[PDB]
Amino acid sequence: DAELATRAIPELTKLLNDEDQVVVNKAAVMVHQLSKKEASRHAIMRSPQMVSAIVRTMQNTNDVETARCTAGTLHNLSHHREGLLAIFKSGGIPALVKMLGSPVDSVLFYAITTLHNLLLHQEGAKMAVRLAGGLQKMVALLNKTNVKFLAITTDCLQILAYGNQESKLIILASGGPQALVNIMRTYTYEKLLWTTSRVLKVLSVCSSNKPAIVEAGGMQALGLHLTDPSQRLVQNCLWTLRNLSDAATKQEGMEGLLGTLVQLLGSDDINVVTCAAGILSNLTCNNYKNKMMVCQVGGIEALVRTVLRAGDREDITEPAICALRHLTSRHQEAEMAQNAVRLHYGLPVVVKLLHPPSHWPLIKATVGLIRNLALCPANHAPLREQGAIPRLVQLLVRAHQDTQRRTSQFVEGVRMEEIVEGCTGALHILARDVHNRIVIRGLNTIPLFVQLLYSPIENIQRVAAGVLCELAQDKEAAEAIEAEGATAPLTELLHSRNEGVATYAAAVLFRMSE
Amino acid sequence: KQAAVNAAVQRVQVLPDADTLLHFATESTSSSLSALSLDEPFIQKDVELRIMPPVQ
Repeated sequence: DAELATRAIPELTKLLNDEDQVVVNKAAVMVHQLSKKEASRHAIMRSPQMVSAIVRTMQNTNDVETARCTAGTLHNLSHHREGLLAIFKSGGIPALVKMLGSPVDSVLFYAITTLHNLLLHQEGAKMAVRLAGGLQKMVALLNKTNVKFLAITTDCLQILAYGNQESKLIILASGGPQALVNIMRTYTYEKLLWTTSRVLKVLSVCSSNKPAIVEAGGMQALGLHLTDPSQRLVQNCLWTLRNLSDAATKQEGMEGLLGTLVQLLGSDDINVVTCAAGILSNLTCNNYKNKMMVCQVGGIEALVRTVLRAGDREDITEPAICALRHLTSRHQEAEMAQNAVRLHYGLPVVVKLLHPPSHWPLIKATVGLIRNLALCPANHAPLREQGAIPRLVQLLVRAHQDTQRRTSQFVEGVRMEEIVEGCTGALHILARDVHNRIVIRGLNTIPLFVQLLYSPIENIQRVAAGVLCELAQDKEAAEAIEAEGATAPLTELLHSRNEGVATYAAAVLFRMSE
Repeated sequence: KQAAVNAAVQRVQVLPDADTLLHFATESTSSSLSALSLDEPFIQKDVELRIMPPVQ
């Protein structure tokens, strides 16, 4: 066998290089029968001349019975390292890519299994399949019906697409997203769905593939599997949906996905909750219809429960609080959402997040949520009782003092100028309640508010003149604003570009005398 | 200007809110795919292949 077949191997190489393509066909059937046996499979594999003859036959053949027998030999050899190296050295890859264009099932089945083993275990195979144009051929085969075949073909796409921009673009250019979305909303085979979600996960980070998966109905299609038993599928759909979410802001027909994610916030799995909170904040972004729907499926309670459960974990807390901030402004159900946070015992935890160990991006988000909650008059007193005002004043002063030493950048990704605008803006709305105004004034914040009228930032001038405007409705307070030399800058801010700053500037000037 | 009109110009004016998107880009963070139903015997892959992780 290692002695008997080693002398019969150069004989079959001569028979494969023959001029009569009837003798070549008989020889290919012989090499095929020998690849079945372990001893003689190793003999075909060990000789480069023999493998290059099998590869040469395959890409030049017109006969179908020879095509399967030759691709079947390469399939048998691909289970071995020396076989894989032989197929590679002899130009088996451009030959196998050509075979992905045949109508015969057995041939495709042999060619994709061989190419898969090559992509997985042979170095340099990935680049060779790309240069050969195998991706266009592979995506074109996603119209097939055999589930196991589709699972291998989809895995080939994952291996090729991972970390390679060019290959992601070819998949896109060749109808990839649509073909992949079709698979998710059709097949039940777990190994296919999981492998398909992995390709979609890889494609979702590409700036051009991302809006194409969305328009293919990808959000809704991935949404169909979030209730599946296997956690690997649920998790891959979630990571994909999370990557896609910042480009699905304008997508309609999202009722189901939104409702399922709200349900997912209650799971004991840390990664599911983190993703579901992240998807909800992005899908709640500037889309009034999504905002209205999340409030109607018990989203506010779910998000308050999520923040309570999370504690110091900002991976969950930041998107959850951002989702709440979006749900509490600019829509018909904002008023309901503002009350719901209170009714579901959310105010104590929201105020707690303004204090350390919470980092700057979370604090900025929480301040904006409090600004929004303060629009509801029924939240004016409970927010005061949780100690929101002294902390907002503390955040404002320290942030302003950092802007003063940096007069003569970013801290944790946030400018201190943003904390000044945010906190002064939250106090501006809180200042609508009479008791809140006494508290704000009692904190010796009027001298600071006057200093904030001189800032080069228009938005800080707007909120500063705004808080002074609400404070000035009470005569004792208006007199204190006048005694601080506020008359001069407010008269200068009357000539401003923004009509909002000028109105507030005029209102304080009026309220200080009449 | 009167007190009822001055308090009205202030009321007509509104304060907005900006909804910022969070940018996530996660592409990387067991049990083999089952082989295709073909007319070939079961050939086991070399140990070096099924023990070692795929080429990155």
